[PDB]
Amino acid sequence: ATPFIFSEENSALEYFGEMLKAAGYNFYGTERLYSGISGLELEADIFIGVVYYQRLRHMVSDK
Amino acid sequence: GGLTCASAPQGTLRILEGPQQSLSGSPLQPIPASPPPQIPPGLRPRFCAFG
Repeated sequence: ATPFIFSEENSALEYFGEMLKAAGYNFYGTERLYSGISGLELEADIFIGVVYYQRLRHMVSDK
Repeated sequence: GGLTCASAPQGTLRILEGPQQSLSGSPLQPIPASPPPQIPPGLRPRFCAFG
């Protein structure tokens, strides 16, 4: 994920899209989600993936 | 031992070391382009749908 290695003729979405097409999943990262408060299928497909979150020290005030 | 004066000098030759020839090559030598990323060989669906 180094900057400036993806051009405009070899994009960053025509690369990982083809990586996901090779892994069976959707080209655009959108997986079909059901619900849990109802039980049936959401009709607009939902973008899911793995994102490295962090955690700030700027905590809740406890005051 | 009188050391009399003389006339005005016409020109002043300046001796100096020559320019550094054959230091730079006639083609240029650039850092090669970092390659575009490849789709790796041997990619297959490892996830089967359950049931």
